[PDB]
Amino acid sequence: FEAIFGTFCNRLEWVYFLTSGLAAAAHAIKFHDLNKLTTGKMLFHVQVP
Amino acid sequence: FEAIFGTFCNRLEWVYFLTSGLAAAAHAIKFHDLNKLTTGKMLFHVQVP
Repeated sequence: FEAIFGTFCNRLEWVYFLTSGLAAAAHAIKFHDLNKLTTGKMLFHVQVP
Repeated sequence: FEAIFGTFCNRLEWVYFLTSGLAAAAHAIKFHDLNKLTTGKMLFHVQVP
């Protein structure tokens, strides 16, 4: 037998979130149990000057 | 390689002029070149019982 060859291509432009400057806007947090949560909240207390 | 396929090409079957059973009728004589043998005649000596 004799094969009919093709050709793979593999190189890609790898990109990372922390390497990007878009991460400067974000405060990344890896919370493994995230699917369990429904809705977070953050109360803010402010007396008037 | 997407696929494979076979190929083949046989050698021709051997035959020899002497191996043949027709060669028993023959009395072949190897010779360098039919050049000096100009005469077409050939003598023979027949004994008689």
